[PDB]
Amino acid sequence: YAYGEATVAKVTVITRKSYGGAYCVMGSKDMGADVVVAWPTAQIAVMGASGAVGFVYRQQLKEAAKNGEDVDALRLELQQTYEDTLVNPYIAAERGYVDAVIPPSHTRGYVANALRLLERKIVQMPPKKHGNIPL
Amino acid sequence: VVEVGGRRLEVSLPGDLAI
Amino acid sequence: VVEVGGRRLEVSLPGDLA
Amino acid sequence: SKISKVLVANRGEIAVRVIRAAKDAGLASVAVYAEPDADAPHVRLADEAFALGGQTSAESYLVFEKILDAAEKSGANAIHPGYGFLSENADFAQAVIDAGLIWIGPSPQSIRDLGDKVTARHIAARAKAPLVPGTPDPVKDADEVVAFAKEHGVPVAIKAAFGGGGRGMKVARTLEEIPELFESATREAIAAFGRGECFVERYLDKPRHVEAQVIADQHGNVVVAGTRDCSLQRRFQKLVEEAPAPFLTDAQRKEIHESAKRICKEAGYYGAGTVEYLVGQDGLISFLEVNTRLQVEHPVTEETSGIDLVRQQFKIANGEPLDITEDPTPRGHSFEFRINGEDAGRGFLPAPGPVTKFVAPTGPGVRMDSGVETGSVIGGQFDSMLAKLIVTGATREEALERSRRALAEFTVEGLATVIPFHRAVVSDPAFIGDGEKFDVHTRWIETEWNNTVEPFTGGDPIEEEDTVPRQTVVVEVGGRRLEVSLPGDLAIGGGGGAAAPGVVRKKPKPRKRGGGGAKAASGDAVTAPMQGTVVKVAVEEGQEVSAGDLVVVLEAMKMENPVTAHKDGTITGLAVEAGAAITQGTVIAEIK
Amino acid sequence: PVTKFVAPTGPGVRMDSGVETGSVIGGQFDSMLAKLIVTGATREEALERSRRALAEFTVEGLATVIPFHRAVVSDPAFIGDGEKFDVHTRWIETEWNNTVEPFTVPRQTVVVEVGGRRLEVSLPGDLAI
Amino acid sequence: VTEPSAEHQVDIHTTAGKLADLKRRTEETLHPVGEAAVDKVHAKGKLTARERILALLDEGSFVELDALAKHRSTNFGLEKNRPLGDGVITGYGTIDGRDVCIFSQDATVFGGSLGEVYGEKIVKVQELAIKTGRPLIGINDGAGARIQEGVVSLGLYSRIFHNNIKASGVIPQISLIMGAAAGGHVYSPALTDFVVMVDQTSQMFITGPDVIKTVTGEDVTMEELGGAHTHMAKSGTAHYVASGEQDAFDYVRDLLSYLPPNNYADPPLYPVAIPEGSIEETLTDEDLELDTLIPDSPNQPYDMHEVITRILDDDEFLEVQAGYAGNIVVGFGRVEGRPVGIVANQPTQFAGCLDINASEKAARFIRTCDCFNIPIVLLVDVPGFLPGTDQEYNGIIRRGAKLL
Amino acid sequence: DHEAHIKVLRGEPTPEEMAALMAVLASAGGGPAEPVKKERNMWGHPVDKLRYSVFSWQRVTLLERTHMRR
Amino acid sequence: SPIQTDLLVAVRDQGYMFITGPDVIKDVTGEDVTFDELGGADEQAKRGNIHKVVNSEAEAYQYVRDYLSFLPSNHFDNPPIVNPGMEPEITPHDLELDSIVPDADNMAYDMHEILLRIFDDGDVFEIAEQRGPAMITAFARVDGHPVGVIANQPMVLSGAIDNEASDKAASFIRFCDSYNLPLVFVVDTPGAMPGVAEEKGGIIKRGGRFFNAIVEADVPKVTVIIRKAYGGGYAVMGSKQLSADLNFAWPTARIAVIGAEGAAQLLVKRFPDPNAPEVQKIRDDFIEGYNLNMATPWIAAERGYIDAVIQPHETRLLLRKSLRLLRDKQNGPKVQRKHGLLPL
Ligand SMILES: CCC/C=C/C=C/C/C=C/CCCCCCCCCC(=O)SCCNC(=O)CCNC(=O)[C@H](O)C(C)(C)COP(=O)(O)OP(=O)(O)OC[C@H]1O[C@@H](n2cnc3c(N)ncnc32)[C@H](O)[C@@H]1OP(=O)(O)O
Ligand SMILES: CCC(=O)SCCNC(=O)CCNC(=O)[C@H](O)C(C)(C)COP(=O)(O)OP(=O)(O)OC[C@H]1O[C@@H](n2cnc3c(N)ncnc32)[C@H](O)[C@@H]1OP(=O)(O)O
Ligand SMILES: Nc1ncnc2c1ncn2[C@@H]1O[C@H](COP(=O)(O)OP(=O)(O)OP(=O)(O)O)[C@@H](O)[C@H]1O
Ligand SMILES: *C(=O)CCCC[C@@H]1SC[C@@H]2NC(=O)N[C@@H]21
Ligand SMILES: [Mg+2]
Repeated sequence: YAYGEATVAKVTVITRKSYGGAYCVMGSKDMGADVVVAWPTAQIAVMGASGAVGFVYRQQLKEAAKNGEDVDALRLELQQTYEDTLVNPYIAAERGYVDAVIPPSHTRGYVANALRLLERKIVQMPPKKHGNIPL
Repeated sequence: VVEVGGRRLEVSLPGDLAI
Repeated sequence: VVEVGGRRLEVSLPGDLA
Repeated sequence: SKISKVLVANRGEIAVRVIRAAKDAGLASVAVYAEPDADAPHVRLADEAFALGGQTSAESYLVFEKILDAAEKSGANAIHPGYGFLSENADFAQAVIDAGLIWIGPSPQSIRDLGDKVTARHIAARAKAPLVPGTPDPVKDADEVVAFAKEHGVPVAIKAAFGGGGRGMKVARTLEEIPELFESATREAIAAFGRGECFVERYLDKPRHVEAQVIADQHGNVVVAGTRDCSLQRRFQKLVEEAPAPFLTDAQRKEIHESAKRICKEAGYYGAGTVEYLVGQDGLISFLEVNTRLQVEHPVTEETSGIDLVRQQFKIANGEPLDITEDPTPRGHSFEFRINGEDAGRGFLPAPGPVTKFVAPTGPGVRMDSGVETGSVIGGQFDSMLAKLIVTGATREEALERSRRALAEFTVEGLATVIPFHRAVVSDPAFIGDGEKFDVHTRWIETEWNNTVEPFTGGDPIEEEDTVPRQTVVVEVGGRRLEVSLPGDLAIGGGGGAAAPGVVRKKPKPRKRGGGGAKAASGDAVTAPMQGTVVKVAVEEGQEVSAGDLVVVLEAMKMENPVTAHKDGTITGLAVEAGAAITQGTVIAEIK
Repeated sequence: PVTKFVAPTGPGVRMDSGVETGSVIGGQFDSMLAKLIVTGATREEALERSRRALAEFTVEGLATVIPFHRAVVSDPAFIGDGEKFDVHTRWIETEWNNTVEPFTVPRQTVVVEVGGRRLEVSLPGDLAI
Repeated sequence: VTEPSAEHQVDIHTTAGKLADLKRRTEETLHPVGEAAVDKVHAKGKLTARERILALLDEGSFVELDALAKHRSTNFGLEKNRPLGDGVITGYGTIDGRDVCIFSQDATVFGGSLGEVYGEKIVKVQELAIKTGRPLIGINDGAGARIQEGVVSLGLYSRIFHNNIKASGVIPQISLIMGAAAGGHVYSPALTDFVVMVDQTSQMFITGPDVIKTVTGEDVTMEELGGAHTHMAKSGTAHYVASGEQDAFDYVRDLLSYLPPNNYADPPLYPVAIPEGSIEETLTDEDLELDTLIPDSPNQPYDMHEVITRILDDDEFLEVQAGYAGNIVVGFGRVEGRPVGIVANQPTQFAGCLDINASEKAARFIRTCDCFNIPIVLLVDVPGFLPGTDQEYNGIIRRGAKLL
Repeated sequence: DHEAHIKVLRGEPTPEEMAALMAVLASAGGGPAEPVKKERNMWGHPVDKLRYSVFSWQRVTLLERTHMRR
Repeated sequence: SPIQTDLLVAVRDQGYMFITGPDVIKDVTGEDVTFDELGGADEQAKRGNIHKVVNSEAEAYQYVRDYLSFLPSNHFDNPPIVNPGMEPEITPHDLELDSIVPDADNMAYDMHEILLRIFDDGDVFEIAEQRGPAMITAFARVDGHPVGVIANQPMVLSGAIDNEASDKAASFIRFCDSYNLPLVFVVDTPGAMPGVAEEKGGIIKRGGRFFNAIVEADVPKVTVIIRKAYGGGYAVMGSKQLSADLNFAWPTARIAVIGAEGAAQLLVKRFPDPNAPEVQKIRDDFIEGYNLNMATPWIAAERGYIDAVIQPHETRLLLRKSLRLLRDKQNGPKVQRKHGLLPL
């Protein structure tokens, strides 16, 4: 509530992880972050690859167990393929949920630029007496 | 008094007649 | 005015009966 | 061979009537339906069904290939055509026989010979049935027509040799009327039937119409299963029909029972059928024509004579001899009423519409043959007849009294019907009669019935007070049940709340364009006034036309409606071709 | 509840009924619903018509004897062997094969005098007027 | 050529055929993953997502939006299974004659997990509710984000949460929980104004029992973790615990009957005729039963509902969070037809002391009434704050200041 | 004449039973619903309680509309 | 002064409106021109300077009374409510809509046969009938509340949006917004007119103004699509993407960037001339596949660009339900300012 309500300038710098509902809470774009940048090391995903692969590949991981195969080595191979495919900043940049993926040294430049431009934001909420924050 | 077709009648109604 | 099968029948009452 | 699986190549009440016969015979029943009939009660009643596709009859029930393909793919071995459509198309009857299927009907040659009404007259003269003074041959020209009109007098009718369904005839009261009526009836017969051949005969002003129900046999037997009177006719089609024919001498009765059998004998007819007759106020009978099919009004003869006239068709198609040897006597009297979707208050014009309710009469003496149920929908592609009500009583007066009850019990809603007319005539002295004759005749409904039926409006609000909402409640007073309708803006005893927000009420406008001096006709476009089929296009692209000129004819409900130019100009963008389906408001052409 | 009631119609059928679609019934009355009457020229023809009409008769929302009727009109015990049939006043109970599988606010009142008349008036319980 | 009745379809080159095609496509939306799933939900004793909507709304009032929607994902083979509606049912209708916007999440489609189109459907109906100023009801079942869809599902969660924040204090927001709401599915309910749970068939939890076991060793059932009793008595998140789904709908209709449609419309007064004369001239025997209520000893407790039910009309009182922090009673009633919120100390628990949980219970209730202009009546019988180091270390100062 | 009347759609009562029906219905009939002296009093109207951004269009389409609508 | 007003009604052969009379035109510029050719009532109605032409002053008075019967007295107050609550069930007149649209896409029909059935009664009060007659702008009532209806007229120019249809709709939309009437859009159009005469006539700016007025307006916006909704026609006729509130289609609707024939021309122009009938056969196949797939309701329904596909008979009661929901619509967030600028 506090982040979605706030109407000051909001900048997000993502440095490694931003998984699951904590992506939403920590300054997601659709929550109304004004500038979102990510470092090359960022990892934006619905959940960590361990948990994701065990669910997505349920068919293969049951079938291989009934075949008696090396399910552990299969899980490692699938988890590596998932980490290399989806656990990066680029799927969020492709969706435009990150505005730029930046060399970390650029962080102060992008932040200072945003803060200099957004010192007045022409944004508003629906009229209310006050909100009803969960308390 | 109630007039029905002009014929006069008188009607007795309970002390709590409503709705 | 009340109608009985569409036959007109003027009825009159005191101006209040509530 | 014997029938095992029968296909009923027809719709509606007659489709259910034949399927019910097949069930009463243990036969397997196959239905077919056009696109509009995909939800019709006969499709549910049949043991099996096939979709012809196509929206109009001309691309559905009239298509031989589609009907034969249905019979083949279903593996049916017999075809019953019902009535109308193909039931008197002798070329279809032949194609059915040579397709190797049991044609449940008369032989093609008998259908041809009786379909040419002049060949039928030659046969009826051979049979020495009584004929009206009239030409024994097709006439040549109006000069011969005037000669006949002077040698056998006036009034005189000109009749097409192949016309039917009421279209085929026009009458002159005077010698001055002969020329233009001959011209018109000639070119109109050429247009509607191709065969321009016509014949000319003396006209009865107020005939009754009477007919014999004939059963005829491949073993050469013939039985008159009963007789009917059908004099209540709105255009030249029937609406109310009686069995047995009332108010006849036994000389007339026996002469009918004789001459009908002689006509069947000479025609070589077999199967069910009828011979129609006209009976004058002088009491003279004349032969009219022979219907080569199960008539609509078989039920009243079923009720009075006890024969199942369709199962008899199954027996005859099996080639079994008649198991009735002689003409059964009546055991009561019966009336049939056609429940047409026509507004008697509006000139008996038919209208499509939803059947939002259909509560049939039931109980004492009542039979309902309905092709319709609550939630059925009627479009402008097939005849207006929803159902038939048949009522019987031990004497004509008791049958009429039962009919008065049944017609008051009948409620149909959502579309106009003739029921208010039936409710009138079952109470009109002209049709009650003096105990020995009627005053009704085949022009009575259009000239001498008092048309007291107000036009249909459904539930529409028409006047300002109709717009006020109503609550209907049941009240007892002294235990007497009353049904009371209370307006929502009712205010008595000083009450408030009426028109609460400052409502205005006024007479609502009809759902039609302004209609004063023009509707669409202020523009160049010619638009179809109702749903139908463009059966004739009377113009070509680029033709100059004048106001009143015919542009197209729309078939709707098998009524033909002319759509005509509202202005002078050049026919531009003629959008339609003969046989196209068309909807209300569809642009036909621009007169520009 | 008689949640549906499609009566049979057509040739040779009469229906006399005390219920219609949306009626209700309770044990205080006969628990009859209707009488189907079928007729023909002969016993066999009337049985053919009954074997149709009883299948055309559809009733829903309560159990009815219709499946029994549909069975008995099919029974060689009940079909006439020319000049006899086997049924008797014990036949349903002692001879017929009964294989049929089983089926699976108050109103307002006022007491009013009008001249010499006494009149209770009774009305829907929520009359808004 | 002729075609058998069970096979033939009306020609889609005609208006009537296109209309029949609409009837087919509509009928397919009643059972979008086949009737075996509908049967399975009934056998499990639950209503389907559509039956829930039709049981809550006034009969025939429902208009459904985006009925034919399908997801557009191609990851991990989702393109092979595209059930109509994407597993949420959305629209608007009427409750007790007043119009409301509704959504109902369907657990049979991918476990009710949120996808892109599912989220866009919910966002559409949230925006419609905000734009019209009408109550929003959400019925929630779902295994969180649909994991095969990427971060897109987290974007849609962020948008749904942001709409709940915008609507906060603008329109009444009510959440029914009628299944397992997992992960992101829990935060929208928390942002809505009232949470109704079904006492055994519904759960909320962020992290599942298996991850809790992996990270902490705590072996816990999903009912112990997220059950309705847990979220009433312990976490304080639920506002009501219905004995069944019908009881939950009845409670939601009761709630809606007290609230205005929005923060600027007038509240729904019932017509009540005020009797004439003075306050002392108009004492009823039920009022005179209050003069003997208070025990003579200052320390003997009494049930404060004996006051609440006597000062409220018809004794009618809709208690809120009845099972949580029982030392304070809060809820709705009417006084001469006017809705009011009651906030009353309950002597029978902690002698009526205030504590952390009562302070938060009453503070959010008061702020909810104040958003929607409902007057508050306080019944005060408080000996102080609840003494204890547990209250001090858990923050009675910081969280008691909430009720101030 | 264009008033909407009460219709006894079924039955045929005597004038005494008409009088009983009318006296019942007339005394059941609602009183002064929508009262003639519903004064205007905008003191403390909820629209004045709301926070509005200085540029909020609802200052036109809600606040001013609500004050000025008569 | 008259041309600033909201409604001009002229009496035929009596009312005339022109800046410079025939004599001054003649002697300054040499042209010959009669009063009718210069500024007669019918001419100025076709040019869109007059909103109604009537045959008598009494007809003008009655037209004013009818017009004022749909409107509030001012920007702030409510309109009169006329005959609310009529016909709350599905009627035969509703069920007549299931078959009103002709089967073939090349056919045309009078849109009034729909408009007279989807509103409370036949009181569809048309304004500026003669200006840009490919477009209908009318008042109607829904549950007794007045609404402004913008509807295409397939009967005229295939319903293409010409220059004057565009500016007529823009002007009527801004008027309805100023007086708080809900807007109902009834869509059946191939979009903007092609051609050099319409380009030079300004179609780009007039369409831009129509787009501007539709996005500007704050009132409830509800859309029903009948058959064609191609390109800019779909966009401008109250698309959801242009802030329309609720959007419904009949199952006959066809929502696409261009109609099948146009897409077939763009396809076939990549081949040589159709001297080989393989080209004709490819056109015919492509057009059937396109009318089965791209040019249908179903893609816009699957994507949620329209909220439902409805049976035609539902339309009247569904409009009542929708506008009861939308009654209190507040349009935002919008930044208050002097005014929104407009393509001129
Ligand atoms: C205080 C508050 C204040 C408030 C104020 C508020 C105010 C705010 C209001 C707000 C106002 C609202 C603003 C508006 C709303 C949006 C409206 C727009 C939507 C439409 O209204 S939507 C129309 C429908 N939309 C077309 O017709 C296009 C297409 N239809 C046409 O008719 C066009 O006239 C044209 C010219 C484009 C067609 O012609 P062509 O496409 O230009 O050319 P071609 O097909 O011959 O080229 C060959 C084709 O094959 C391919 N290709 C292969 N190789 C090559 C190669 N080497 N070179 C080129 N192409 C190649 C390729 O596909 C190419 O096509 P391409 O390259 O993609 O063009
Ligand atoms: C931020 C939100 C997240 O990160 S979501 C992470 C947690 N979601 C999970 O999938 C695990 C946690 N809960 C579950 O999925 C459980 O299934 C719950 C919801 C508790 C219910 O268990 P149960 O009723 O036994 O269902 P099940 O496991 O048999 O699954 C039934 C069908 O639903 C599917 N499903 C379930 N959850 C998801 C999901 N999150 N994303 C996608 N699909 C999901 C299952 O695959 C299964 O479908 P199918 O039978 O395989 O065709
Ligand atoms: N000679 C006649 N005199 C008087 N009226 C006649 C005469 N011939 C026919 N009519 C009238 O014409 C009506 C229609 O009979 P007609 O045989 O001309 O056509 P139809 O009944 O349509 O024929 P079909 O049964 O062959 O289709 C008859 O009911 C009768 O009213
Ligand atoms: C048409 O819709 C199907 C057959 C109904 C018309 C036919 S015409 C000849 C028969 N006589 C009659 O009155 N109806 C039948
Ligand atoms: Mg005949």
